[PDB]
Amino acid sequence: KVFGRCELAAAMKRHGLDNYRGYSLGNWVCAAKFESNFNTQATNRNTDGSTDYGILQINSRWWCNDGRTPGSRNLCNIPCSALLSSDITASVNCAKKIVSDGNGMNAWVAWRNRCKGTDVQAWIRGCRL
Ligand code: NA
Repeated sequence: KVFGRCELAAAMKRHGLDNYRGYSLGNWVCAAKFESNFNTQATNRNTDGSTDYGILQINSRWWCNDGRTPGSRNLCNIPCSALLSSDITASVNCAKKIVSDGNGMNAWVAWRNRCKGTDVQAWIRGCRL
């Protein structure tokens, strides 16, 4: 599913990401834009052989099982394919664990390089929330 910007902002808000660990909703929308272009089916192989999955590009090195990432963890206890659903529940619940693990949203390289220190409130401008 390719979400609209405001559609994804509303779904992320419903699932409790607005100000989760102090990150405003615009941070999450900005992260999803530059990770996946708001596409739940987005997949991208990493150099280490792991893959990133879904609207927040969650990494099989640590968070999910994709059956092909050796000596990796599954800290969200999910098949990586659950992260490609039209329903972002699994991605949001796993993202909450990730952002709680000490580095906050720096875990998302596109957030650190493209969203951090910017006017992220622009990402929810116009949206009925
Ligand atoms: Na894994």
